[PDB]
Amino acid sequence: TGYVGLKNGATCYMNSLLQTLFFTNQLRKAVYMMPTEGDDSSKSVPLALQRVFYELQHSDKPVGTKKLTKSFGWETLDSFMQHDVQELCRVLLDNVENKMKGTCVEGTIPKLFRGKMVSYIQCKEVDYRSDRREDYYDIQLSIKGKKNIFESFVDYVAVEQLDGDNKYDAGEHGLQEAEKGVKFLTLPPVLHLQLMRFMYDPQTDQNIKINDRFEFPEQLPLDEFLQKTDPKDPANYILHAVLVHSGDNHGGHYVVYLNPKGDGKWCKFDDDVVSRCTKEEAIEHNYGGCTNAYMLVYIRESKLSEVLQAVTDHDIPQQLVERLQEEKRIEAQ
Amino acid sequence: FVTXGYLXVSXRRCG
Repeated sequence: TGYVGLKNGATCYMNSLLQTLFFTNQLRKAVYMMPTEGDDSSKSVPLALQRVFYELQHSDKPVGTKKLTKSFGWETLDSFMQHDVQELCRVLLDNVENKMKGTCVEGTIPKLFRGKMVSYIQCKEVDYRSDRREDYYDIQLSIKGKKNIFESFVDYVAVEQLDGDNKYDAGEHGLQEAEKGVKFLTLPPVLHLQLMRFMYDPQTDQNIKINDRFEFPEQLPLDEFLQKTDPKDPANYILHAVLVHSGDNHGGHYVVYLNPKGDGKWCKFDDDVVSRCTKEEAIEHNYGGCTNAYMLVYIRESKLSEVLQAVTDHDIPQQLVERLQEEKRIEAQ
Repeated sequence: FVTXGYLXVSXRRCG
């Protein structure tokens, strides 16, 4: 394999997400570049993430996360259970993005993850439209009643009828029939897709998991979902990570399958155990139909070699190396 | 807004 794992607290999906971000090489390098200053890594999320990444890249033994979880404050089962995985992703990404504000690696995070969409609500019978353009760093895909990810995307951009009791509140126009919908303008180099298998059911008053089968491909063409395609850069996406959950409301187990280089050589990361596996273990075996994927990472075929550029010892600033080496000395005696 | 439990759901999806 050539890759090292993470130690297993009740941190659930974190290790899975941490490996996922570590192997986003371009992000890893920018996190290395981010200027930071501190004697303890637990003293900020940027420091702690720099440390975790440094150790994943250099240790031969499983890497600890105590100082990382201390730095962002999620130290109980309940703090992970109250959040979706992208909320933790945002917590880490947003902080690091704001740490890069006015630095040499400024804008790295939106460059890698941010796409553009536009939502609209058009009234049928009156002249009112509420066209709102917004930016995204991840996409929450509905899987209920969807056999595969193409149907998720179809349902995502489907026009919703606001009619009957759903009649749009058009303010001074009163209740109005209208047509809701969203359009993709761009798709980012690195595409985070949550599969919304976990949801609160208000009918039964319970959190539930949907274990139905839901297929996703090695290569994901998304040109059909763009408002305007680019003939020079078809939106073909290459599957990078499959974040997997096993279990029910009484316990569960999280692993991530990752092909770090985007070549197809897949390795399963199960906390401290990292092992080469087959493409079938990574993909089809996680289709479900209680162990299945709840989040995927895809990378644009055209950006693959930039996003997954090698990150050598040379790409880590000496000031950081020295900070981490001093910390390791103080932790050794 | 449930007693946890090992199924994570955002509280922003619980109202």
